[PDB]
Amino acid sequence: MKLISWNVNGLRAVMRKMDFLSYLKEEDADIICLQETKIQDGQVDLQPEDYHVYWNYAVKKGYSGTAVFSKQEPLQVIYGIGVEEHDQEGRVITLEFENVFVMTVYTPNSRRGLERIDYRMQWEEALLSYILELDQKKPVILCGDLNVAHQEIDLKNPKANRNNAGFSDQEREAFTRFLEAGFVDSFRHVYPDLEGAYSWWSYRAGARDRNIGWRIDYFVVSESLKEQIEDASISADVMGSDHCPVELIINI
Ligand SMILES: [Ca+2]
Ligand SMILES: [Ca+2]
Ligand SMILES: [Ca+2]
Repeated sequence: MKLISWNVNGLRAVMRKMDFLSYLKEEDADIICLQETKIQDGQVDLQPEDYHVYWNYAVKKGYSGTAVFSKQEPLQVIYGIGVEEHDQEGRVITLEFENVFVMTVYTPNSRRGLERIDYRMQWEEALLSYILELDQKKPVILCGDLNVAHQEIDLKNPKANRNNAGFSDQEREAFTRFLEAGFVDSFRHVYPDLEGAYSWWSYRAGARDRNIGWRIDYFVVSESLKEQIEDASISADVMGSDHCPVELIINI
């Protein structure tokens, strides 16, 4: 099956910049996950043919939010994790299929100067525990903007970002704990040493052209699905957001 994950930096914004409906037709993926939709109700017309669509909205307007587009209807859809403090921002959607869970996550940002790192650490613990509960039942495919560049190879300038959101020791260690719990970073499984492979760049003039980026978008799979990974990629040519889509071809 073919899966795509994309932080769109606002569904209304992405759709003003690129033909999103045409993009979905072109790629013809089985599942497409979006992060940072920044919508409520009742704000945009996104009823594409060929897809069952599931939306998770934040209580605060023009902020966060996620969506999952699926060709096949899932057995169940679960919104959030069942903890009030972690379910106010439309960040998590889990789809249950016969043999696998497919989930999307838009991880809370630690904010400038790591001022909200304490919440990010509590979020990482709560989400990992939830994912582990799913994994005890069926293998898990997680995708999304995890707001972390795991290793020094995951960003252009690691030495200028040790104390910045997305590259603190605390965020890097939380991603390590996630993999150590029995999970695989699909892109790194296919390309363990590949440098310069990024999914986000500043919008600042020249930054993307010069590839000054970070890899903060992932497809993380249960270790048992490792052998099922056909391909993992970063669609750097796709314009419309500050991030580009990430993709996974997996047999399940
Ligand atoms: Ca954004
Ligand atoms: Ca069966
Ligand atoms: Ca190097």
